[PDB]
Order: sequence, then C-alpha cells, then structure tokens
Amino acid sequence: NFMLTQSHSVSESPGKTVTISCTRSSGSIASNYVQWYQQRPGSSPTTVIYEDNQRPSGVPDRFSGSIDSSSNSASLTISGLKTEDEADYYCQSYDSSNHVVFGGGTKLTVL
Amino acid sequence: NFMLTQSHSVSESPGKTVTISCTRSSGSIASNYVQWYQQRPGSSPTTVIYEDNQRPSGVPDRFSGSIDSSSNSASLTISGLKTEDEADYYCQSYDSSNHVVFGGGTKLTVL
Amino acid sequence: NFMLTQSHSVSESPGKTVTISCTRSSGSIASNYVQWYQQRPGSSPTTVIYEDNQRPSGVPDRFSGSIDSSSNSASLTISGLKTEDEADYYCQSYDSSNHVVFGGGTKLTVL
Repeated sequence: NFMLTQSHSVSESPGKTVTISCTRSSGSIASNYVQWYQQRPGSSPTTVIYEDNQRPSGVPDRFSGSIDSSSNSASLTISGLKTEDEADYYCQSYDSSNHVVFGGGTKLTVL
Repeated sequence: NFMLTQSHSVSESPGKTVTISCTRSSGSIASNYVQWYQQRPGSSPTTVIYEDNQRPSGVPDRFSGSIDSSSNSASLTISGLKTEDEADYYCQSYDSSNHVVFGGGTKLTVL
Repeated sequence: NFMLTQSHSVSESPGKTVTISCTRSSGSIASNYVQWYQQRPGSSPTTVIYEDNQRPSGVPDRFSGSIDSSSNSASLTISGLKTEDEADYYCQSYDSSNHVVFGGGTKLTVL
C-alpha cells in the first residue's frame, strides 16, 4: 500500500563511499523491516542487508544498513568501493498486510 | 533473472483467514504463470495453485490464488485455517528463458 | 499424472562420489525436461541442474545431471563431495499439459 523511492543511478570511484537512499511514501519506513539486495550483471539477486542493518554471512562489513528517521528512508552505504560492487541495488519491505514492496532499484556504477 | 519475495513468517488461529504475498522484483508478474507449493515439515513440495489461480483436483477450495498487476504481486489465500495447513509456502514463476524461479518462502504456523 | 520416485536418503564422505536417482513411474523420463533443486536447511529450493544437464551459472561443475535410458530415471551426481553439499535434493519435471511434478526428495548426508 506504499511506494519505496530510490535513486535511479549512482556513480563513484573505487575506494570511495557511496550511500543509496530508499524513501517510503507513506507510513514510517521504520514500521517494517527493510532488506537490501544486490544484483550483479547477468546474475540473480543476493541479500546484502536484511532487517534494516543485519549482514548475511559472507557479505563484507563494507556494506552497512541504516534507517534515517529524519527523511523517512532506509539507506545502503558502501565503504571502500570496489569494482565488483557494480550492480543494481533494490530495497524491499512490507506493509501491515504483509505485502511485499520493492523500490525501483538503483544502478551503482564504479568509475 | 528477477527474484520473488514473499510475506514474512505468519501466525494465526484455526478457522481464521490468512494471505501470503509474493512480489516480483522486476519484469511484469503477468508475463508468466505463478505457482504455489505447500511444504509441510520433512515433506516434499506439493501444488496448491498453478497457472495463477487453478486448484489441482484434491486441493480444497479453502486455497485461492490471485494476481495483482498494479502491485506486480501474487497472493495465496487460505480460508478456514486448519492445523494441517502448517507448512512453508513458496510461490514460483518463470523467466524469459522459461527457467524456474522460486520465492524465498513463507513460514505459516497454525497456533 | 506420473510421479517421480527418488533414492532413499544417502550418506557419503567428503571428496567421494554420490549419485541420486529419480525414476518416472509411467512414461519416458525423457518426454519432459528434468530439473534438480538443492534445498539446504531452512532455505528455499535452488536450481543446480535444469533441462536434464544444464548448470545455472554459479553452480560448481561438481554437479552434473544425466538421463539413464537403461533405467528410465534422471541422475544427479556430485563428485568431490563437500560438507556444504549436505541438503535435500529434489527432481522435478512436467506432464503433457506442462503441469509440475516434484519427486519425493533425497536427504544427502556428508559424514
């Protein structure tokens, strides 16, 4: 029953810090758990962040999730940007009826 | 190469009504049929709904499938919850090449 | 329609070679593609083999499928077994009207 608005695309140079936003149109973005998925070209999506900021085993501590009460959005921050980090990133959450909503995705480019 | 993400674990009482959702990350949900499988503890996946809303002979009409293109999701409704209904539910569909794609699953426990 | 009969749970040591069988009750096991899914504990089914012997990118060449015309059954072989290969394996195919048929699954135990 709501939308999750992300950034269309983000570019950045290796070694730097990137932060992708995911804004919820209605209701507190903190009402339901926010997951983040990475989708490398020609590969299926994998979970990089779940439950707002928990990291599945394997995923380097370079990925970190946070929720910004200030602007009603979730955010994915990548530190020490690497070339393999290039891919599409999707945020996802639920509404009170347990429906699944995906953001439109954010293609991150490593220059 | 998309993903199917379903509702988070659900708990409810017998005789009650529940709905498990499954949203497609990208591409149109109505591009390919959506199937639902019930997987009871230590058992193999069996079909409760195929071709979006068809119940195979044997599956009671307590299970109902529907598709919502505006949300790009699919839904399984179980009315008249019984304890034997306790299982993991998985939605599934096909991609461009006709290869199978499974959702992460939804744990349903009948109180 | 037809049912798929899989091998009784199997256990083998690391580095050795296991072969799981999937037999079709009636009809040719080759009349329709056979797929194999790996389902690790608490996870959803993931493809290791599709279209009888094709491997999804990402899946190790340690997994290989085949169709044994001498026994009318599909075969899933895993060479150089790994501890992380422990899980349930399921074979699946279709019927005349392209309806999904799951095998009963085989528990693989790496000692």
